[PDB]
Amino acid sequence: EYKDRPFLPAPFILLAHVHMLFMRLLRLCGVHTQEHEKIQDDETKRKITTFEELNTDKFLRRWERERQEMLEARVKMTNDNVVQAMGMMDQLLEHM
Amino acid sequence: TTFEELNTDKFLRRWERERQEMLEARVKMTNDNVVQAMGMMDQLLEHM
Amino acid sequence: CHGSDSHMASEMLHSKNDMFNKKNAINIAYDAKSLAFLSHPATQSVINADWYGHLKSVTSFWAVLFAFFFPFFVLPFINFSGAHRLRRKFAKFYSAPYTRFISDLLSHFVLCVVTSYFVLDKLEDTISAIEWILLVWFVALLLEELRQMIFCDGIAEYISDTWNRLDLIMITLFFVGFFTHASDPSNQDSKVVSKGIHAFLVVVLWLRFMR
Amino acid sequence: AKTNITALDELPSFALAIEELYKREAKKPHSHVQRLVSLSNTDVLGRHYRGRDLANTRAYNVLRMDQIFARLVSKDFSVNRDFTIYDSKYDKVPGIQFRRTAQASHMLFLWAICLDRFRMARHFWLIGDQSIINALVASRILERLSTHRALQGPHLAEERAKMQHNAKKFEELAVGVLGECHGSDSHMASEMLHSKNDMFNKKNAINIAYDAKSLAFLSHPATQSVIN
Amino acid sequence: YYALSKNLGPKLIMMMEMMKDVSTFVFLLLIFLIGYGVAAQSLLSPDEDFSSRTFIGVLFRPYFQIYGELFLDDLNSEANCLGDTPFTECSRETVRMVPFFLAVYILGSNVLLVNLLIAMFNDTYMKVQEAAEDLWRKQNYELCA
Amino acid sequence: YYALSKNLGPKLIMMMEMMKDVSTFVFLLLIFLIGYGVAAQSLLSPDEDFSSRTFIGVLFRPYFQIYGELFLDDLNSEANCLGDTPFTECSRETVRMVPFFLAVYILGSNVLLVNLLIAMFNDTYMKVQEAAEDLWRKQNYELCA
Ligand SMILES: CC(C)CCC[C@@H](C)[C@H]1CC[C@H]2[C@@H]3CC=C4C[C@@H](O)CC[C@]4(C)[C@H]3CC[C@]12C
Ligand SMILES: CC(C)CCC[C@@H](C)[C@H]1CC[C@H]2[C@@H]3CC=C4C[C@@H](O)CC[C@]4(C)[C@H]3CC[C@]12C
Ligand SMILES: CC(C)CCC[C@@H](C)[C@H]1CC[C@H]2[C@@H]3CC=C4C[C@@H](O)CC[C@]4(C)[C@H]3CC[C@]12C
Ligand SMILES: CC(C)CCC[C@@H](C)[C@H]1CC[C@H]2[C@@H]3CC=C4C[C@@H](O)CC[C@]4(C)[C@H]3CC[C@]12C
Ligand SMILES: CC(C)CCC[C@@H](C)[C@H]1CC[C@H]2[C@@H]3CC=C4C[C@@H](O)CC[C@]4(C)[C@H]3CC[C@]12C
Ligand SMILES: [Mg+2]
Ligand SMILES: [Mg+2]
Repeated sequence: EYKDRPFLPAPFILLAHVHMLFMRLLRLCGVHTQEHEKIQDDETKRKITTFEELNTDKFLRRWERERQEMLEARVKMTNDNVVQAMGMMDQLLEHM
Repeated sequence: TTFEELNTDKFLRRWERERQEMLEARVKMTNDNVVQAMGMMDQLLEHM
Repeated sequence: CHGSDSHMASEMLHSKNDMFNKKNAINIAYDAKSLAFLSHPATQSVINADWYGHLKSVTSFWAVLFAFFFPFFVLPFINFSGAHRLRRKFAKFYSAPYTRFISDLLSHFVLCVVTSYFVLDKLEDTISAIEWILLVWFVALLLEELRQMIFCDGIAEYISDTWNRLDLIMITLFFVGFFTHASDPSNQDSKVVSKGIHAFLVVVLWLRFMR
Repeated sequence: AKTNITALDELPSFALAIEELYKREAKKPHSHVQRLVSLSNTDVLGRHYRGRDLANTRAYNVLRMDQIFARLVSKDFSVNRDFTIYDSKYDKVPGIQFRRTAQASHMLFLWAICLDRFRMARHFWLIGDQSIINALVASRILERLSTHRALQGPHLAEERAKMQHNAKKFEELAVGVLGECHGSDSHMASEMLHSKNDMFNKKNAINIAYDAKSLAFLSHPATQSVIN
Repeated sequence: YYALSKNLGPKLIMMMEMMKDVSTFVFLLLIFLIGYGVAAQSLLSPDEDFSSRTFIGVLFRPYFQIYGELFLDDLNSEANCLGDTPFTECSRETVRMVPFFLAVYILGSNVLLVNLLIAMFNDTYMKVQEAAEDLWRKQNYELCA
Repeated sequence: YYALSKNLGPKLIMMMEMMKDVSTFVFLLLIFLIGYGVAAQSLLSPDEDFSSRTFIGVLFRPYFQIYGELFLDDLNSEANCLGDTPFTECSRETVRMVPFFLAVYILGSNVLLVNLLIAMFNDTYMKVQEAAEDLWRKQNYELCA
């Protein structure tokens, strides 16, 4: 809200209002000047895109690592591994 | 100086022992050991 | 992103995206009503950087207020960001949103004090000078309300805010009371009814000061 | 290269190696160490007095860093260094290997506190001596560096956070060792807390902890028992 | 000298901590007090020149009405209402809004702000009780030294 | 004889536990009460010999003003101020500070100390409710024996 609001306080904000109204009258009717802005380059855009994609991959790798270091997942992975371990003893005992 | 150094070593030994008796560390150590256990079954099955 | 490089994260949050008619990511998040994204420290850091404009973040309320009251004595002796420099420092300090917020606060505080004095002091048999000053100030406030109304994101968003509703109640109360007094300025009963309406005006004006 | 100043020339080889670790860390982009030494406003020997060739080529000597850390802790930090003991004439002395170790460990410890490498810092803290006092010093240096003018900046935020985390951890260490002492022998723990240390102009450990604003150490039952 | 005691010392540290909540209450209360005071003083005594007595009238009664001392007999006397029912049969019809304004004001201050202050005090107490004990233990050394 | 009942008995044990918080409040309140009382009694009646009435004046009004009974009409009468606005048009300009002193005092006692006591009571209640039930169960045997 205070980015777009004129600087001048309330008794003196009438000057700012008539100045903007004067500019509006000179854009619609007079047309003797125009508006200038700055457009971001493709290089800095591709740099931001590369940065965002890289950090997306980093957060997902960190997130997967954090969920695998959780207690429930570690107990579950240990449990499945012990199930695979009996499969291997069944194979060893069969060969014996 | 000798007392302070000795108690520094005692607190660190007690601290390491306390962190190894924690539930997360015990589950993690058990998990790594079960991974080492499959390595050993791979060796046993290869020899069979 | 904020963990890896804060400046690139800030640049990323400030980047205008073509898919939403050339406006930034924080604005998109606000439009999506994502409280978690807006409450994040990275987003808040970008918003605070936008708040202070081209000024150092260590500036306090009193320092900016003192610099506002004493422009030619405090601005060259501060660090931030000779017609080339003094004009540049004036355009950077006075283009900041924080300075505009402080100017609006001070303005509304004087409005409350002056209007409070006006209601407490007796009305004259004609329209007094302080009444004319308050008339100019509330038309200006009404024009400012119309200007925000036209350039916002619709009538519903404007009327959704409680402070805009409070602004409409102030302007409405002052104009009823003023026309009640101005209809018959020498009438004692008109002055009494006008002060009765203006009691409600002073209550809303101080309530509006909590913004 | 050889220098005309006798204090810099007296320094052993491992001090020059610590100076090399500081230099290589300083040459990295946006390094807080180079900015910290520039904002310190000290000379080559670390004295606050403000030629040019000596001041940049040997800007990261251990004595100057000791002075910067000395101003960072309190108004009365003064490490007494004795580099004469590393000569071959002191080999017949029994306990010399411990002091040479402890001193060396301390210098490396301070360097590891400065770069905020906690694990290596904890390891150098364990090998040397004066464990409680060094942990308090570590907590104080990290908290003061974390609120210093040299550490404000977009790239140092995570680093700053890490510093406060590490500071808290070192404070816990100081509490833990203290607790162990009070568990083993309360009278010796009281005697230890009452002992005047030369490194802080002959005053005790509780006073050091108070100067380091260590609330956890001061709130501990052993410290409170000594105060009562 | 209360700080040596294990009961009075943390409570004093707690009192200085609660001073910020008291200041917050004062800043919120100041808005209603000044608004109601200007409005009420203007309704009770219209067509009067501004003086120091006007300012004292703005400040005196609204501050002491939040502690339960209602000046309704005194307010009724100042309003020049002669009826058996209090704010009826008055010279001016505008002064009859003084109880309504008052009714809103003490609803804002006593029902809302005082109870809000109780909630802030309870929350603040639970948050900083352990810190107050730790700070008292540091002040124990300060007093000893 | 309330102690046999499952509702009244733990509450009585709780009441004796809250007596310490009440005592803490009394010790904190005593500081403001004596300070304000000596200051206020001296401002209201200067150039007077010390007597028992001076001590009663120090103690009587400051204690009962924390319960909401404001003696402002009585204080106004003792101050010899004849204006329509209460603490204006007085013989001495020093006696006009009595509402200011009072304003600070009831801000210290009612806004801060009473609400602080509410916070201590809530915390104390949550801490010792289970212990009160256990102590009531021991007192059950004591009464039976
Ligand atoms: C939405 C809120 C803030 C606005 C409330 C409306 C106020 C300003 C209006 C609405 C009705 C009005 C009252 C209507 C009738 C009378 C009787 C007249 O003999 C004196 C004025 C008096 C007492 C008016 C005072 C102002 C009044 C109270
Ligand atoms: C949201 C709030 C403002 C609600 C609005 C209610 C207000 C405007 C109402 C409530 C009580 C009302 C008053 C009640 C009685 C009388 C007496 C009558 O002879 C004149 C109007 C007058 C003095 C009224 C004016 C308007 C009044 C003050
Ligand atoms: C549950 C609670 C909130 C009920 C609300 C009570 C309100 C509606 C009541 C309480 C006291 C009342 C006021 C008491 C006295 C007067 C003076 C009289 O000449 C006009 C009406 C007026 C101004 C009343 C208006 C309504 C009022 C403000
Ligand atoms: C932190 C505290 C002490 C704030 C200090 C404010 C004190 C000093 C102020 C606030 C209100 C003041 C009083 C207000 C009005 C008058 C009447 C005047 O004819 C003589 C001075 C006298 C009696 C003032 C004395 C000073 C006073 C008591
Ligand atoms: C939000 C709250 C805390 C506002 C604070 C109210 C203070 C500033 C007000 C409330 C009551 C006031 C007092 C009421 C009456 C008098 C007597 C008068 O002859 C001098 C001023 C004096 C002594 C006032 C000083 C200011 C005062 C103490
Ligand atoms: Mg608006
Ligand atoms: Mg050691």
